[PDB]
Amino acid sequence: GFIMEFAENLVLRLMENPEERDRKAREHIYEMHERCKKIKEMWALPIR
Amino acid sequence: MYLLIVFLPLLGSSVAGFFGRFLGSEGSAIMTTTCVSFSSILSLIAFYEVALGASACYLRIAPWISSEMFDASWGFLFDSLTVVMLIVVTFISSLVHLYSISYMSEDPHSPRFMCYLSIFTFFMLMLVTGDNFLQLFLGWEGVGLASYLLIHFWFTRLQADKAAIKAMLVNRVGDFGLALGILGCFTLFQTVDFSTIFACASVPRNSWIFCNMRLNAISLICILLFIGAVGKSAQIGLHTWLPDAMEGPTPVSALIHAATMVTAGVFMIARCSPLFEYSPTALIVITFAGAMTSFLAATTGILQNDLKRVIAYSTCSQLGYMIFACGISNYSVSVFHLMNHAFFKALLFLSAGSVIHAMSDEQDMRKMGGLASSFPLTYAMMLIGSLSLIGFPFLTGFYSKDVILELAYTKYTISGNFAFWLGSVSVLFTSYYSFRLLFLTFLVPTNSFGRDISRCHDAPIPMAIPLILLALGSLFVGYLAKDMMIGLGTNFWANSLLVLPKNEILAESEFAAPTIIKLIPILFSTLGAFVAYNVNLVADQFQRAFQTSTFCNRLYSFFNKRWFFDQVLNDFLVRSFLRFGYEVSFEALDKGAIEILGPYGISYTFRRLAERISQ
Amino acid sequence: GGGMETNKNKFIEDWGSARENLEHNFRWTRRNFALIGIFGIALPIIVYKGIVKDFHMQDEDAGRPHRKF
Amino acid sequence: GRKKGLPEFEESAPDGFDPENPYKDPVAMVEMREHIVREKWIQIEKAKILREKVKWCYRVEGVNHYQKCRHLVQQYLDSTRGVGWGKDHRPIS
Amino acid sequence: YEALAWLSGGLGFFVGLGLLAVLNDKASKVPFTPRVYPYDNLRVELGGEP
Amino acid sequence: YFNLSGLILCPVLGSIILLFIPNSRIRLIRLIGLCASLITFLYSLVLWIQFDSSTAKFQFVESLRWLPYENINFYLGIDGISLFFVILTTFLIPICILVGWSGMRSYGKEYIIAFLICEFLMIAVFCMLDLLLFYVFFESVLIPMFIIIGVWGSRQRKIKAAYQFFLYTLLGSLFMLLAILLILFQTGTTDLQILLTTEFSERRQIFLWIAFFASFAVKVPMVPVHIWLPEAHVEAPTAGSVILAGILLKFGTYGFLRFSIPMFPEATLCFTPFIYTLSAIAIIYTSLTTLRQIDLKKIIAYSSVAHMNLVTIGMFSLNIQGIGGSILLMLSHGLVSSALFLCVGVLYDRHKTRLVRYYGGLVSTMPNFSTIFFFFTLANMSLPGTSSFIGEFLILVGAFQRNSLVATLAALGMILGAAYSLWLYNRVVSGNLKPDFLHKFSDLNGREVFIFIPFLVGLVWMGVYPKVFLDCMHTSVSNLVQHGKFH
Amino acid sequence: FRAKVWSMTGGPNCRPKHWRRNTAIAMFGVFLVCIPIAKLSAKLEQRPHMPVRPIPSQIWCKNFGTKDDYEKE
Amino acid sequence: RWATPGHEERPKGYFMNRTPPAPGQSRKWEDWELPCYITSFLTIVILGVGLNAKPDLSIETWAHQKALERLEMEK
Ligand SMILES: CCCCCCCCCCCCCCCCCC(=O)O[C@@H](COC(=O)CCCCCCCCCCCCCCC)COP(=O)(O)OCC[N+](C)(C)C
Ligand SMILES: CCCCCCCCCCCCCCCCCCCC(=O)O[C@H](COC(=O)CCCCCCCCCCCCCC)COP(=O)(O)OCCN
Repeated sequence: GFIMEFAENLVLRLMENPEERDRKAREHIYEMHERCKKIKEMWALPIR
Repeated sequence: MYLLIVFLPLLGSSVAGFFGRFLGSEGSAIMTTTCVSFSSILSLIAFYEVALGASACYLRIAPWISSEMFDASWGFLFDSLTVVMLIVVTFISSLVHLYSISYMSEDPHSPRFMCYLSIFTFFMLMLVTGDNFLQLFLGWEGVGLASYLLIHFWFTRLQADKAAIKAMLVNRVGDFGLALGILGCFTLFQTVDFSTIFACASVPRNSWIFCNMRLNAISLICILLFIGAVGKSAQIGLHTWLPDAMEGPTPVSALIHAATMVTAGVFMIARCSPLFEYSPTALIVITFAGAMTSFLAATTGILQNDLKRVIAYSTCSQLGYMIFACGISNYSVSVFHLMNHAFFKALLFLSAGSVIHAMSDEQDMRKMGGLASSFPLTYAMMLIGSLSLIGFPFLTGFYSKDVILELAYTKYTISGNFAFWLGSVSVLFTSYYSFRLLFLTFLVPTNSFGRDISRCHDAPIPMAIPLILLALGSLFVGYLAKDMMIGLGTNFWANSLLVLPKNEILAESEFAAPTIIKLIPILFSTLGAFVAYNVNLVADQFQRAFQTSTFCNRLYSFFNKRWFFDQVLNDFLVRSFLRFGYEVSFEALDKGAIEILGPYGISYTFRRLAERISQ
Repeated sequence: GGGMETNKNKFIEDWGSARENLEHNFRWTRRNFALIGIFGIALPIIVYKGIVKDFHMQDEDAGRPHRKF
Repeated sequence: GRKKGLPEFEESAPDGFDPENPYKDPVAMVEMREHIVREKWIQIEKAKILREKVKWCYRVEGVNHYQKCRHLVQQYLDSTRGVGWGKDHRPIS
Repeated sequence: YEALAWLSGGLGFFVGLGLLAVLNDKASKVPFTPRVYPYDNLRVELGGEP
Repeated sequence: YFNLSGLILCPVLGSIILLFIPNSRIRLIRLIGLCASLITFLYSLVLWIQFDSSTAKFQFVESLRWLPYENINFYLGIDGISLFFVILTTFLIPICILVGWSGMRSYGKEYIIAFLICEFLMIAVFCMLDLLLFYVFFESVLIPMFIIIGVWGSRQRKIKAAYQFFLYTLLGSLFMLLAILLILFQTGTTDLQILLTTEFSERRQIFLWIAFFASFAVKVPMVPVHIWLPEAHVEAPTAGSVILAGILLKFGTYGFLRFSIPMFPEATLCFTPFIYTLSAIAIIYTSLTTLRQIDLKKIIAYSSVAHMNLVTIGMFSLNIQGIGGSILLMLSHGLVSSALFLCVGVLYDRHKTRLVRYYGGLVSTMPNFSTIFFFFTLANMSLPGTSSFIGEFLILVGAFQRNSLVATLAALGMILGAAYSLWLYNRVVSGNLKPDFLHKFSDLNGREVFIFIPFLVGLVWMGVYPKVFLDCMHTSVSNLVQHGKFH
Repeated sequence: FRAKVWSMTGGPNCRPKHWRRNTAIAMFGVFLVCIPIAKLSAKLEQRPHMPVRPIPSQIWCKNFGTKDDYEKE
Repeated sequence: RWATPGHEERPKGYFMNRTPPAPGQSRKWEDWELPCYITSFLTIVILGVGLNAKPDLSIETWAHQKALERLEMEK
């Protein structure tokens, strides 16, 4: 073999799926922003 | 092949410096000089294949700063203008390398010297071959760095240390303008390369918003570039360094003080020719500054009584002349005088060093008398060099000084007439102190000591071959280059040097000559010869020593201390800066004033408030 | 002659560890007030005014109204 | 875990972003923000390629470059009006 | 401080001799006429429009 | 699957193993500490291989719950900027171990505990997207630096030096904490991705920007508050003092990039002249203060102050090239200042004077140290061909494109940089040799010679070819500059 | 005391016995590493101009007279 | 003086001031040297065949290909 065959493949298996990363970030943003309003309404409750 | 022109001196310097213990004081001397001579041969080949075989060579190695639309690359511009300076730098560098091996045979730290010289050669090759402002800026800063290192060759020497430090600061303050210039021209073109701004450099016509008030854009850029060239050409602004720069070794001074770093500031203008011609305002102030510096140096050199000090002022006068040549859009005489100067002042520097180190290392005019018949070789050499310096009719220096003065006379602008007057009156001064140098030494009764004359040893052969080569050059090069490059529209420059249709006064600088002004600087030269001979050989009973009451000793001090620039500038700028960096910033800003919040400012505050709270 | 450390001269020790603590000297004096009022409140104000003036002049050339800042 | 080729994210437009209420769909606002730079870099790169066009034009024509590159000089000068984030004349994107 | 007094005179000579070059007005003393080129002073080869 | 969790766990394992090692086994303590540090460095380097410099979103993220309702939680990750800081943090610490290698017998194992603790502590700062926990780890570095300055300080006056470095930091820290509380109570969470997408009030923007500036103007030395750095920095051990200017100085300046510029788009524009008028006069005043200095350590610290005040100008000048140049200058400064303090500390570990008056003519001896010192002075001298010049040229370009006045004052900084650093070089290692004080002295042995090798190679590499550094983060800088506005 | 300090660039009067042997190696060392500089440059030096007369650089170069047009860069 | 042999048996000074031992034995490498050296080699190899193995994906080459296929659409 040669260093390209032993390096390119390892790098491209270590990159780990850029599109799925963006998708996961998107639903994480949506889910945590939805939870944010729930937390705000939790704090809005009066003591009595 | 073209990469070998630049990288071989760097490789030789690196290997010599890294393995200066593996190679003796002569191994590095014969190795680095051989590499530099190979580079010189390569430069000659490139000159044959480019200057005559007119086809410029272009290349790009790798992107240096690959940011957004700020493409910086390691490419070089092997252009017709550039290759002439390739010849100029390589030939003189190789000759200086051959010169130094004889001089440095006694100086212990030999290999470090050729290491520094090759570093300088590599840096200035990178500068002249460069095609980007920032990539030219590395050469611009490296020339100053090598200048500092070479003047600082004597770490024990206290004067050399202070001279080197002051030279670095003044050169930094000088090229401040050029450094501002790179990004000044970038904010209008969004690029830094040369070929993409010389294509369209006349289109912008807007203004800017500077610190105080709105001014022009192109004119401001050219002004900044000229201020940058001031630091590396010892102009009126900052020329405190060159007169005090000859505190180091001699062979380098033939290369740094009068041959090549001389060419940096003028080559700044020469390379960016289609930028200054579209900024007429900058050209006029450039002409004023050049004429003022030339006259100032020419009248400066006459009083001084040292070999190296006076010729430094001659170099500064030639700097002023060349800056004016670059200030009237007549860049042809600028580069022609550059090529001549690199011959007939490097030759004089080698001759001065030869007569200095062969006479028990003494450089003086008051003490050393006459020993011309003791050795005719290097005196014949220096006589030829001086004859070129005055520009005796039908010599190498005449073909430059005559044409540059005629060009000064022809242009009727408010700066052309004033600067022509200043150059005409400076010809008398230069022909006076050149012959003063020729007379106070070698043509007077010997006033030296009786021990040094006995210990006399002529110039060794290896150091005399560079002198022979320079003498052969600066007697035929003027005649050979008069027609081929200043010949009313010679077709070898191509895009290297561009002259606008409007400000092109060359044909009427020769066919409209009144013949009462063209041959007048020879008249001032012969008058200076007469007065110098009379004062310094026969009529010296009262014309030499003036023991009057007042206004005559102070006249002596005014020009000896060079207009008190080293006094007024020091005390009023750097002494004040050093005073107020300790008694202002360290007193009423950080330490003492706002330190009322640190130790002893609030610590004692809580030694009373907290105490009276338990009770 | 086997000490790698410096001799620590007495006359140099005071010079060294005297400028390190200048709070006692720089407390209340006439020249201090002038220096502070001319180089810590004066110059910063002048340069700030220069910068905002430059921004205003840049805005005017483009034509957009100047921001309050 | 990628293909060996150059990535392609999206080119047409982000549908979620509405200019009238920029902060209404936080999920789609970041898409608009990244799309702005991914489309401005295209203009920056085409400015660079036309710069090299001009540079090689000046490097080939010779002394007649004041009459055989004006069609590209006008294509450069107008391309610097709204390129990147470099001068206070921001492009109207 | 006496050096500054000599400094003013030293630069005063330069600017003073610079003003004297304005008092003679060599611009109007040209023995020839401004240079003229064909094709609107070479308009096509200096810019403008083809 | 070399994720960020292991990069933080490895120093923790190194510290934990060192805790239960007897003091007698001095052979094993240094070996295992250095091995842990080098494994951490390699684990940081391998991240650069799999960085994927294409996406605008964040790289490998680790989420660990911190509150019962997942309101705010440990959320790791790098985008394009903190990656290089993580690499340089992981690289500086093994140099810290190596420089303090010979005298480890007196230091004991507690010396490596503090350094490894601070190691993973600063690792957890740069890759921390959650805003509040970024403050928890942002001020967590107080204890290790406090201990390093105090326990192993050079002179006895270290007691007063540490108090300033602590209290000045706490004041701004709590001022920032109040702003964090205001943001959390208003928005609801502190996650960075969400909090960047919240419409703020202009009146609220200015107050919160000021509150962040309360502390971030202390980490980067500003005009009102810069006294702590020299006093608390000359009086620290060389191995410890080399990261006060190495990573402890880049928190606030980098904190501006991540939590101020994209956070408050409409407030930085309104406060731009104030930052200009602070930094431009800082680069002048501090540089002038540098000239009239005698201690060898303080001059380098003042030069570092000037460099940080210069990079602050280029950071707040929002340009695609200004911010990139700011990051390049910060990395280059982290290299060069670290190298300079090692260079001036190797002199102290042999003679213990810290005075330029005693030093002189050190070229006639120890020439290798003289060559290294000259190279690093040139790097601090701001010469093209070194990584610094790439650093401040982009700063000047970004500043001039926005404001013409600020660029001239900033370049006055690199003009004045030739007044103190070159003077120090010629006054320390190029003067007249004096045998009265420096009776005897050696040269650099194999340890400090190898210490400067990575510094030299990285310096040259990032100076002559800074493409890879700019290549890896052009997307992130573009995303940061274009925020809030849509034109 | 000069013999004690290494002086990596060579001592003041450093004169090794076999300095000629080292110089021969050093000169040979420059030449052998100079070839990659020359060989790697052969893929460079783009000069679209054609000289009026033949130069001697046609043997190792071919980047002349080929880059004529500027519409496909 | 270009023909006489040099008057030096050995280059003056000691490399890193480490006195060479008696002839025949090795240098007796120190504890820190081996891990530091192997880590330097690992750093060199990772930055050599890792940096020149990462695919060139960025905002520069993607924009380059996109603008090369988008500037050609002038019609
Ligand atoms: C703009 C920055 C560019 C990069 C910086 C490197 C440029 C060169 C900078 C170093 C130049 C040499 C300065 C060394 C210090 C000078 C004073 C000194 O310490 O001298 C030492 C060091 O001597 C040297 O000069 C060594 C020079 C080594 C530098 C060679 C490398 C220069 C070329 C590299 C440039 C980079 C190439 C491009 C890389 C891609 C010993 O000299 P001696 O002759 O032995 O005298 C000492 C007295 N006594 C014998 C009694 C001890
Ligand atoms: C005294 C003995 C010292 C031994 C050191 C070597 C001896 C020579 C020393 C001279 C200085 C040389 C320094 C290297 C200069 C390299 C300049 C070009 C580098 C470059 O930009 O190209 C990169 C090459 O990758 C690479 O492979 C670069 C590998 C460089 C390894 C250097 C390791 C230093 C580690 C320091 C870490 C410091 C961290 C600070 C943050 C990739 O470029 P590309 O993206 O275009 O790829 C192309 C894909 N088409």
